[PDB]
Amino acid sequence: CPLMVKVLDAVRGSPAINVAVHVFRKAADDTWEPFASGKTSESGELHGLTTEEEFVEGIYKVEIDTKSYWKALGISPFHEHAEVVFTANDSGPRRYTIAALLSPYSYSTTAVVTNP
Amino acid sequence: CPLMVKVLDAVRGSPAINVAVHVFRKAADDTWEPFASGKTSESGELHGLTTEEEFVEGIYKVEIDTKSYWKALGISPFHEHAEVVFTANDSGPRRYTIAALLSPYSYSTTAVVTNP
Amino acid sequence: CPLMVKVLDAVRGSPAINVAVHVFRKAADDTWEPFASGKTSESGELHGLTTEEEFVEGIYKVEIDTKSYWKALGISPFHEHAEVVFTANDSGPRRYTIAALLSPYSYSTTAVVTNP
Amino acid sequence: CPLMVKVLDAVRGSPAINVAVHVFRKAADDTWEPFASGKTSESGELHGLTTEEEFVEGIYKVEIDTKSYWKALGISPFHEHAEVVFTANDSGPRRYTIAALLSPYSYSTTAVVTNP
Ligand SMILES: O=C(O)C(F)(F)C(F)(F)C(F)(F)C(F)(F)C(F)(F)C(F)(F)C(F)(F)F
Ligand SMILES: O=C(O)C(F)(F)C(F)(F)C(F)(F)C(F)(F)C(F)(F)C(F)(F)C(F)(F)F
Ligand code: NA
Ligand code: NA
Repeated sequence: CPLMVKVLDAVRGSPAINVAVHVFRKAADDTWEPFASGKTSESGELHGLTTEEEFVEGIYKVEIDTKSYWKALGISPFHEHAEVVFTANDSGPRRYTIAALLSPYSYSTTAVVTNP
Repeated sequence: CPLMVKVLDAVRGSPAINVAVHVFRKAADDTWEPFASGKTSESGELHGLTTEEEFVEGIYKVEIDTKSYWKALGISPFHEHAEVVFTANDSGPRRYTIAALLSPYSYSTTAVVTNP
Repeated sequence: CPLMVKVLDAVRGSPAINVAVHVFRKAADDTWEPFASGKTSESGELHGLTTEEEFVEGIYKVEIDTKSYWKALGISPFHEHAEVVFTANDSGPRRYTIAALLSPYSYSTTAVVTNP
Repeated sequence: CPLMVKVLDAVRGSPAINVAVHVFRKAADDTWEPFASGKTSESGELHGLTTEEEFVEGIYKVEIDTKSYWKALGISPFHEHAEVVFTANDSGPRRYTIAALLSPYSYSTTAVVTNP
């Protein structure tokens, strides 16, 4: 998969299920164009966002809707969302896993980048 | 001091010094309007961004220029920048500290919200 | 798998490969008895540490040999190891994933606990 | 102050107050000998653990009693405690800050090592 997102919940010790994720790509005019979106599964994973053909070079923003997640669980969190902004595929195609660990007042994120 | 930003470096075990930080406030048309900015000090801290009178309820974005930080140290980084997006809420404690811990492919951020 | 360990490298944006992991279990006399050990694979994962029969209730310590990992890469890190100490299976069998994200002067760890 | 410990709470967005912290030094027979201890203050900090004269090179372990902390707040935690194990090295900067960020199923820790 060229782009996968994985989200965990640090309060419950579980995957973070039904988290909305929106991906944007910076356009020539420097605006953020919608690129792909989806929801995490029961495993906390979101697959199928894009394809090798469509996932060209660019600056991408992965927005994880953490506030919506916490509020659906009846919790008032600090952040609106968790963002991950990065240049992709600038040395040719790579596979990216963007992982996030959520708490009500904190988040951590990391990337795993592999060459197929 | 209603808003302070603190940035640490997980590779060197040090404050992250001379990191550019930009704060934006979300406007009525949903655009991000410049609000305050500065560079972290030799302690990794950025004080004096705003005043109680200026820092009204609303949605704010703190952008930390991590890419330039890593490049000035000769290190190849993943992210363009780190973002922290949150709502200021008068009901909650009145001082906000936004802390971030930087690594080349990862960052962690937390909020410490307290009262005097 | 009743117990799995997954380790990532925040400097490289990769799995942390060939990381030694030692698991101990607290004995009746309050000493730490060796329980299982192994090394992470090319995916950063360590499977096969134990079995459902052997992984009884107890207090377990998962020691991840982070210093040995960094030193093998020619880096002088801060910590000797990363530890994770927890009571397991006290409400019946669970499956535990212990994840760690490594930097030279920092680490983060989380647990995912599921009921089979 | 050669050694300071700071503890934050990622659920409440606050310092972690009145957390017990024990520091041990590794002895010649590889056992852990009590070295210093205290409880974090209303700022989440524990100062005054040791002096320059007492804090010689060696391996130290900082145990943070996270389980009792979460229980006093009515929250079910995963870990027995959090540990930070490191070597003090006279070559490196002379002040050590050990920071930890707590969630029920996760913790992050970093070291900030600086000179006056
Ligand atoms: O030095 C401080 O006063 C501090 F703000 F507490 C801190 F040490 F920076 C910290 F916030 F604890 C921290 F180290 F940055 C952290 F542990 F919280 C972190 F690294 F986990 C995260 F990234 F969340 F800030
Ligand atoms: O299980 C996975 O494959 C995973 F979710 F991707 C993960 F490796 F666990 C992870 F999310 F990356 C993570 F490592 F657990 C993390 F994000 F939580 C972390 F790396 F930040 C921390 F340090 F917490 F482990
Ligand atoms: Na290129
Ligand atoms: Na029981």
